Amino acid sequence: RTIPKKLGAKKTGDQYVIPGNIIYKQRGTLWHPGENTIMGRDHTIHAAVAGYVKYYRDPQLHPDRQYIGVVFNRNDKLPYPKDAPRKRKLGLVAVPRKVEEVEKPTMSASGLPLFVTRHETISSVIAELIKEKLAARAEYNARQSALRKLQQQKMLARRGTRVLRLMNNYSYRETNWEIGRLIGDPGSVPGTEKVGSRKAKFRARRRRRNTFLLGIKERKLAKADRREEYR
Amino acid sequence: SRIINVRLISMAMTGYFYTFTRPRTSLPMSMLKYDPIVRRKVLFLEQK
RNA sequence: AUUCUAUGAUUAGUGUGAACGAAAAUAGAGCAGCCUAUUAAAAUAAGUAAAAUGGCUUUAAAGCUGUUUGAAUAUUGUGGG
RNA sequence: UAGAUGUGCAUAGUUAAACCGAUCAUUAAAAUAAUGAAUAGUGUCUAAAGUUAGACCCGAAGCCUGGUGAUCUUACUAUAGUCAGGACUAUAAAGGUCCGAACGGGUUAUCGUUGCAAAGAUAUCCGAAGAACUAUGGUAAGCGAGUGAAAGACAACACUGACUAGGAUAGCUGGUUUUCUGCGAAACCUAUAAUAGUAGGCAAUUUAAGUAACAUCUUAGUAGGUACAGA
RNA sequence: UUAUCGGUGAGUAUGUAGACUCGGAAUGACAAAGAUGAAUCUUGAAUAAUCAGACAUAGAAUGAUAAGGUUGUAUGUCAAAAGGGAAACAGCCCAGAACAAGAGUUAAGGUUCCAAAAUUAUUAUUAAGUGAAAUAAAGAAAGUUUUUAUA
RNA sequence: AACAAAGCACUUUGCAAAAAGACGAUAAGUCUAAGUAUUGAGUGUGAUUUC
RNA sequence: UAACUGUGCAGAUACAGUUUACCUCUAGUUAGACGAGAAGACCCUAUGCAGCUUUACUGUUACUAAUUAUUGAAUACGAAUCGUAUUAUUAAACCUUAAAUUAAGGAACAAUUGUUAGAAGACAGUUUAGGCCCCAUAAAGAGUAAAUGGGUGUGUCUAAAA
RNA sequence: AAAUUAGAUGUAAAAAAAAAAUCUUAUGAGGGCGGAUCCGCUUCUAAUAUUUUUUUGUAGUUAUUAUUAUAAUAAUAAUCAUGUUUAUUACUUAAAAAGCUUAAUGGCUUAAUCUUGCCUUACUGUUUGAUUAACAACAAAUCUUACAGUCGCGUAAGCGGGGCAUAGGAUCACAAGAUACAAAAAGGAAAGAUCUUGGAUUUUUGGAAAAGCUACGCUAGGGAUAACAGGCUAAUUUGCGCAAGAGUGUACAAAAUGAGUGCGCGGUUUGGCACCUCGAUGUCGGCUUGACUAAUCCUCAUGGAUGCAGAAACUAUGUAGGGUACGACUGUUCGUCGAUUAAAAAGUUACAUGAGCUGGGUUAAAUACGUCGUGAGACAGUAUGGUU
Ligand SMILES: [K+]
Ligand SMILES: [K+]
Ligand SMILES: [K+]
Ligand SMILES: [K+]
Ligand SMILES: [K+]
Ligand SMILES: [K+]
Ligand SMILES: [K+]
Ligand SMILES: [K+]
Ligand SMILES: [K+]
Ligand SMILES: [Mg+2]
Ligand SMILES: [Mg+2]
Ligand SMILES: [Mg+2]
Ligand SMILES: [Mg+2]
Ligand SMILES: [Mg+2]
Ligand SMILES: [Mg+2]
Ligand SMILES: [Mg+2]
Ligand SMILES: [Mg+2]
Ligand SMILES: [Mg+2]
Ligand SMILES: [Mg+2]
Ligand SMILES: [Mg+2]
Ligand SMILES: [Mg+2]
Ligand SMILES: [Mg+2]
Ligand SMILES: [Mg+2]
Ligand SMILES: [Mg+2]
Ligand SMILES: [Mg+2]
Ligand SMILES: [Mg+2]
Ligand SMILES: [Mg+2]
Ligand SMILES: [Mg+2]
Ligand SMILES: [Mg+2]
Ligand SMILES: [Mg+2]
Ligand SMILES: [Mg+2]
Ligand SMILES: [Mg+2]
Ligand SMILES: [Mg+2]
Ligand SMILES: [Mg+2]
Ligand SMILES: [Mg+2]
Ligand SMILES: [Mg+2]
Ligand SMILES: [Mg+2]
Ligand SMILES: [Mg+2]
Ligand SMILES: [Mg+2]
Ligand SMILES: [Mg+2]
Ligand SMILES: [Mg+2]
Ligand SMILES: [Mg+2]
Ligand SMILES: [Mg+2]
Ligand SMILES: [Mg+2]
Ligand SMILES: [Mg+2]
Ligand SMILES: [Mg+2]
Ligand SMILES: [Mg+2]
Ligand SMILES: [Mg+2]
Ligand SMILES: [Mg+2]
Ligand SMILES: [Mg+2]
Ligand SMILES: [Mg+2]
Ligand SMILES: [Mg+2]
Ligand SMILES: [Mg+2]
Ligand SMILES: [Mg+2]
Ligand SMILES: [Mg+2]
Ligand SMILES: [Mg+2]
Repeated sequence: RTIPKKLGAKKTGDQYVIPGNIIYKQRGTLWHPGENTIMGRDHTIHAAVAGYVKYYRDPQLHPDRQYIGVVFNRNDKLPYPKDAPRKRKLGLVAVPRKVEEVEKPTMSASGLPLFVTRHETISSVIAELIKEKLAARAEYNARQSALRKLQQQKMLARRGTRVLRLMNNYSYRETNWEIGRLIGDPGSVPGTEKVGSRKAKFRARRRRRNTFLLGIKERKLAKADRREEYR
Repeated sequence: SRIINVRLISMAMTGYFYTFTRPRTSLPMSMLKYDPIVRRKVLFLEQK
């Protein structure tokens, strides 16, 4: 004696259903999900919208599948023609908007600061063109260093800031969520981002290769001056 | 005996942990998980 | 101060459970204070308080106890809770 | 005269809990972002009830504690008594010797079976100087077991552990007393050291608030593969 | 070299079916609207009994296609339901008893007598008391009737 | 036909303060025993004959 | 307070049908009244009991060993303090004989107390009552029983990279 | 026989236009009419589908042939190709099978399979609607939604709260982190409280630390049939019949005989069931006394029998009036034998009959032996004894 699984149809055709209601429990897709329907992990079909269950076949979608849908109007018939405009319901209620306004207080009912902030302290014409190329690169290299120095000042101030906030029991401590946002704003995990750029690496690889080859030129030329004196 | 239950301790020193199973004849576990105390994804490492 | 009755209380608490189960306080019955005790007693208490261990009681405290050990001397803050 | 006194419940909700409070709780900071919870009590009588007490009534075998009994019977103990006659044997008297009365047993059969008898009658049979039998006292018995030529034998109606007094339970069985009126089941599922029980459902009853209630049919629609038929 | 053995290919060939179903009912199930109906339903408050069921009919499992056997399903009765019929009868066929009256009207079932009501009409068979309210079989044979052929 | 039994066998008991054994909510102590290894207790066997 | 056949909680004096029989006693007899009595006899049940057994569960003891205390000396040795070994002791621990002593012997053992460990059914109490998954049975929704039929079923595997 | 590799369907790719009809749809004409969008009626246009419908066109290019004056015309064949022919792109290619953690079932081929890149959402809190109100209760479970937080992948849309689906148990105690709730005079603490998590043949898996005997058994009950008989059934039988006829009978089926079978009756043996508690485990024996049945051992009548000459005997049809004795050995009936006899046949009746007898039996406690068990004990054992 096992516990019965009770598989099969839980809603017959034209039966009213609201979102989440199970329509068909199955082992595998005996009936595929169709219009306004969801399939769960175990292939159970649920209504996604309020409406009436409809069992149909869509030869345009799949030649040999049978689907279950949900129509907002009991008199509608599926499958809807592919060229007809989608039938959808708003599903929203109108309410007056909020009158929220920035009214952050400074002191609690006991006269104590809500937050106390502490900061820390610690080749004729080509040469002309190449010069324009070098200047542009040198200009950006100066700008990059003129702005990377700026980022190192905002990070230092942020990571060094300490906003102590009033908590229960008249205690003053830093909240854990603010401690998390010290390293950086949410949205990405600091450290996973690649600090370097692939294009910059290629540029460095060439420069190192040039000095190496050019290094042999100077050493080879230097050796020639020593040989001239010998001869 | 073949499988052990390890504890992945947060590296934010917040005291939150995740428990996953792994075979003994394998390497220690190490994952990037969400620490609900600081509400940020940090590095979790096996306890021992 | 003690004793008797009810409430406090199928409570605090204990116990795997089943069950077991206070005290403060309140009300009533009685009421009484003393050591020169209204019938003749203390020169204010040392193998004692307490500790370890084996049990009892119990909530782990307090209380009772066999074995082995073992203190201090008054609010000018000594000793018990 | 005046003032105080004597349990309790309700008046505010919320959370594990406090803070907090028409707001509170989870959201590791908070914030209508989400979710839950908000408004007549109290006393009395009549009746039906849950709980704890004997608990609707009657009924065990047993277990523990305190007492009683060895005038029955078993063994031992002290003091006493009894055993016609004959035969054999080494003795006058030396033998668990022989036949057989008293006495002590109880072998076989019959009767009896609300008997004369809660162990008898008749006949038959066994021992009958010995490990014999009998009398009057004494000692030893009931958590442990007294006594036992040993049979779970006997210890005064009872003994695989007596009698008496005190303290029980029984999911098991039986019984539960006047009339009239209205409604009216189930013998199924789940759990259970459970199946003779019980609990939660389904669900019978009472009487209030609701009903786009429930039942049946018609019309259109939907799920699902049996009978049949087929290879 | 075989209308021998096995195997393979073809067949719109024949059969077989709890785990074959291309085809495919009725029944039953779900829900919508309308109508009808004897409140039969839901909720609130209060609060039960019951937890070996039995037989009948259909269709199965099991047994041996045995059991007044055992075990599911569908429907009913009994259980807790008297009355009429089944000779007597828990379970079958009818029908649900508040009390009387009536050659009243009917169900199931019956109508010669016991015993209320037909010895009522029509057409055939049976001659064995077969039979007449619980079918013993295969089979045999100048029993007899009818039909179809036939001399 | 069972128990006992005489006979036989084995184990244990040295008695110097308690011989062993039995008994004593548990001891002093009692039986053993006014006994002493040929004594006492326990165990099995069951005269003798053959073993 | 009849016989037969039938029926029926399944063996009829009492029901159905038929049959038979004047009323009422006496003495005999025991076929039936599932005759009376004995809860006498058998099986099953109870999370009822009793006794017994054991390599059942949990315990207490017989018994063995160690140890603080009663309990001190002398010497030797090992680590003034501890521990070990031996010797002696009216030279008043304690023990035995002995009204019970400057007597005799034993002797720091024994014995007793507390604690600890081991240990006999010798004794006591109590117990002894298999989940999950798939298919068919299953009767065209779901459900559906049987020490029913099938399954070499399952009591898991898996961090993803070298 | 069994090793690797290569294979194993077909089609299409210049291009159509146009007429009406049948529905169906439309957030089209804000159509019209009733009650811009709702609802019931509705004409028109548009789109999809369908017709076999109504047709028209089916070229151009390369080449061939024919006529015409290298060109023109007609027919025929080829024609996806401005593209590294290994072409490419789209559709098509039964079922089963392989693969998807593991059996089976279903599903997936348009991905749930496979390969590759980057990842670790196998996330935290709360929460929605369902499983015709999960398991016909509760709980542990299964699927699903939303909001906040912040991460991955992706051009984007978006997807992600592990796995294609269906096979891994709580509390208590204990342990490791967080929470900052309470802290028994007070300040701390201990021991508690909330959240997360771990170790379980908690495998009797809604969750006890657990062996037997009693024939000396006790009490309370049920008689779920247990020792009997009755009741239902008839597998089996040491109970029978009928039908058919392989075969035997020197010949010749049916004088006799009758394989393996079929259709049956009947309730004696061994069974099944369990309505039912009662005189039992050899369920039965002997004695006394019967009553009934007929499937006949004796006695009486009789058919068949190349296999009835006579006699005897065989087979069958009528017939149950009266008989079917006596003893030995076997616990018993089972049986076996002895000698007579016309013959020494069977069955039913609660073993027919123990409020008629017996105790051969139906049950004990004693004792010995045998077998089994560590033991208490057990045995359909054996022997003696045992209030009817
Ligand atoms: K409490
Ligand atoms: K204390
Ligand atoms: K004599
Ligand atoms: K007795
Ligand atoms: K009624
Ligand atoms: K009689
Ligand atoms: K008589
Ligand atoms: K014993
Ligand atoms: K069905
Ligand atoms: Mg009080
Ligand atoms: Mg004082
Ligand atoms: Mg003290
Ligand atoms: Mg203290
Ligand atoms: Mg004190
Ligand atoms: Mg409050
Ligand atoms: Mg006497
Ligand atoms: Mg003599
Ligand atoms: Mg003699
Ligand atoms: Mg005697
Ligand atoms: Mg008599
Ligand atoms: Mg019913
Ligand atoms: Mg019960
Ligand atoms: Mg089909
Ligand atoms: Mg039945
Ligand atoms: Mg009843
Ligand atoms: Mg009736
Ligand atoms: Mg009639
Ligand atoms: Mg009339
Ligand atoms: Mg008449
Ligand atoms: Mg007749
Ligand atoms: Mg001898
Ligand atoms: Mg002694
Ligand atoms: Mg002997
Ligand atoms: Mg002998
Ligand atoms: Mg009868
Ligand atoms: Mg009558
Ligand atoms: Mg017991
Ligand atoms: Mg000396
Ligand atoms: Mg015991
Ligand atoms: Mg079904
Ligand atoms: Mg439910
Ligand atoms: Mg404190
Ligand atoms: Mg304190
Ligand atoms: Mg269970
Ligand atoms: Mg369950
Ligand atoms: Mg029954
Ligand atoms: Mg022949
Ligand atoms: Mg004859
Ligand atoms: Mg003749
Ligand atoms: Mg003749
Ligand atoms: Mg005559
Ligand atoms: Mg007889
Ligand atoms: Mg009789
Ligand atoms: Mg015996
Ligand atoms: Mg023996
Ligand atoms: Mg005798």
